[PDB]
Amino acid sequence: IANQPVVIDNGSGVIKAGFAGDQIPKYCFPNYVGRPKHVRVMAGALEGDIFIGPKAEEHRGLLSIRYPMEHGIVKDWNDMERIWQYVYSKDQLQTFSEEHPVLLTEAPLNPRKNRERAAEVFFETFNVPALFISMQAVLSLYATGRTTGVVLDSGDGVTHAVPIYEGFAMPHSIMRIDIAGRDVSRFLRLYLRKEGYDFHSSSEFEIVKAIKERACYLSINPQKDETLETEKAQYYLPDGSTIEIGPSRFRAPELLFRPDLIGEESEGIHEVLVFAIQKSDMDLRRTLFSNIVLSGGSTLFKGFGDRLLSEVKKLAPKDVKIRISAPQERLYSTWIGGSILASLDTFKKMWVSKKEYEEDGARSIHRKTF
Amino acid sequence: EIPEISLPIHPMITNVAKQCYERGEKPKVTDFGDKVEDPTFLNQLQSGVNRWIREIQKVTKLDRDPASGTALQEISFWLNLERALYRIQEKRESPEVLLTLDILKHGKRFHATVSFDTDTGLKQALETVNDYNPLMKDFPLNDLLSATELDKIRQALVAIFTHLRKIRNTKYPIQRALRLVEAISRDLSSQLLKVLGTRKLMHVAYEEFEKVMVACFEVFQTWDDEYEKLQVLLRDIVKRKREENLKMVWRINPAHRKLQARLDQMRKFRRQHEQLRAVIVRANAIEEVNLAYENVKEVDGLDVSKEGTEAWEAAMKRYDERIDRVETRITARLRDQLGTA
Ligand SMILES: Nc1ncnc2c1ncn2[C@@H]1O[C@H](COP(=O)(O)OP(=O)(O)O)[C@@H](O)[C@H]1O
Repeated sequence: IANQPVVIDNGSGVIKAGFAGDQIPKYCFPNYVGRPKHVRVMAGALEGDIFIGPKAEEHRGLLSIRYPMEHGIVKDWNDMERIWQYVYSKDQLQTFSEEHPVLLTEAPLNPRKNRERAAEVFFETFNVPALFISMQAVLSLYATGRTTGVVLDSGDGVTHAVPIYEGFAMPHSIMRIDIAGRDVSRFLRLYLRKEGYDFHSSSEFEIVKAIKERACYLSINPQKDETLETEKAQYYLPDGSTIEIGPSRFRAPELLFRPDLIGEESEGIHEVLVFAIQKSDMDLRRTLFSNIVLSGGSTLFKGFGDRLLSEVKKLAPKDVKIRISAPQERLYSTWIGGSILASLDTFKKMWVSKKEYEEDGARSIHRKTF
Repeated sequence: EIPEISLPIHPMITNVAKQCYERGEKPKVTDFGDKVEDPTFLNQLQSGVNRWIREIQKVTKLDRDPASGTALQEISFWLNLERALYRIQEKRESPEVLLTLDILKHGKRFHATVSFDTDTGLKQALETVNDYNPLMKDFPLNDLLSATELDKIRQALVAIFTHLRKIRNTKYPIQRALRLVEAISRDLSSQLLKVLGTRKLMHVAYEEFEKVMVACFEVFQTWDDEYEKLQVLLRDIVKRKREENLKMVWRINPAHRKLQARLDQMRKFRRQHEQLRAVIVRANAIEEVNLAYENVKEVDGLDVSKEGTEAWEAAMKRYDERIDRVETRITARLRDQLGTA
């Protein structure tokens, strides 16, 4: 028994959290940790070293922003502890980690050590009454209400497709590549350098993310538009300068459909969907093609869904109704799905109790991983 | 004997209801307004409701050994649980507690609301309480309390068991009924202990003692035949319920056979004294055997069982041997008395 389950949606770029039963996540902020770079000289300065959340975003110039999680895998656990601890601070939740069971979203095909050490972190430093690690696609489909269909997500560090059949997420059809939002921003940074504009500071990579979020689009024809000179719209920096982008705005999110530009034998998003559908039972292909759900912030580019339809039509068999849905809460899909899932009475039997974790250990988590 | 713990509510909610009490208005759910859909507010609300669930479960699942204490204690204990669980329902149905529940329902937090009735075992506890509620009211144990005459005990025993006959419709457990029966025999034994105390039985004649003896066996036979009727009663109850093949112990050693066996040994004891003292009256062996008779038997001492065996098995066979050695002469004496001529 506890108060209420807290759905903490992780993400390599933006963490999202709130209590279960909530409508929208009330607490969302970037998943980075910024510590100052300069020298504390004057007294009365910004006290404290590590900053997370709105304060780290505000005084962005001083920090040396780093990410503790990359490609859905935690690289530094200390920064993650401070991030989770920040989630439970007075600025976000104002609660205690002893009276709340925790729903935790997590990307597929990740190492066992993520669930194991993350569970140790929660049940030991936080001592939560109940932890429950789950997928992300299952939650997104629960958020849309329907039940069978694939889920195409592309967050900040991962991207995958999961063919879900009535909740049983088919584990033998989850294609997963590691080319997501942050990497698109990284490649955009490279193209900005090729344009002439240099951005290499860690607290400037964020400006590159801002440019990706408000100045890029997806060309329908990938090559016909490359053979033309666009209008070259400008961009206003926080500094007040001006950057004319040019061709570095459509080729930047082109990476998601062709990771040859980054030099990698992986596949595009369209191939992840088509391979995820084709590596399933032939009796469900039409049902999966009639139900595609997008989620994740990288599915917010202009002309994304339209280009995805064109690509899938080029790869799907002829005269099969393809249908891509795209709800208005792609950033909040996994969190809303967590709010629906954890607010049910079956969640009591679906979690892992603290007592159980102390009895068996990590094997209990891998046992009851679904 | 039963903890009745009230359900505490947050003080600010009490101040709000107090403000509405100054006016006479029903304290609405949306009186808090923005405070309703806030995190710390609902957090504290669930904390209070969660402690309430633990307070209810503190006494609903409570249970003790069915044979612990006397019969009236266990029977009264079930009665206490009945009225106490109704008082828990009283604390559940107050509008203030319902106001907190409305806060959690209006704030879309279904957890504490559904668990307030499901996680609390009060509902099933109250339904089992109601199943045993007529069975516990108007119990004729007082018929057994002031019953000193064995006839009052005969009719009392039959009355109590005929009132207990309503356990066919209320699912009575097996072992519970057997410990119940032994508790009934406990009070039967206690009543009989003081009955033998106020009887002064070690000084009466065999006429009055014979009547009292027959009355004792009357009570015992009412116990045996009516208990077999209760046995057959529970047999058909287990048949109509059709549950399993448990190893149910019917090898009951109650609290009255302990005195019944001593009575039997005294029956044959009086047979020895009957043939002797009733005829011997008819050369000092007459007197001498009554002398040694009373000399080895005048110290029964409130005839409890423990010292009964402890010293009286030796004093008992010693009385037999005192007859014998004392009566040893007559045999060969009779061989004299008549073999000479
Ligand atoms: N309007 C936008 N256009 C393109 N990309 C965006 C936009 N908004 C956010 N993003 C990218 O999407 C990512 C958000 O996905 P995220 O919520 O992190 O998924 P997860 O939380 O599962 O990691 C951010 O890293 C951001 O870079």
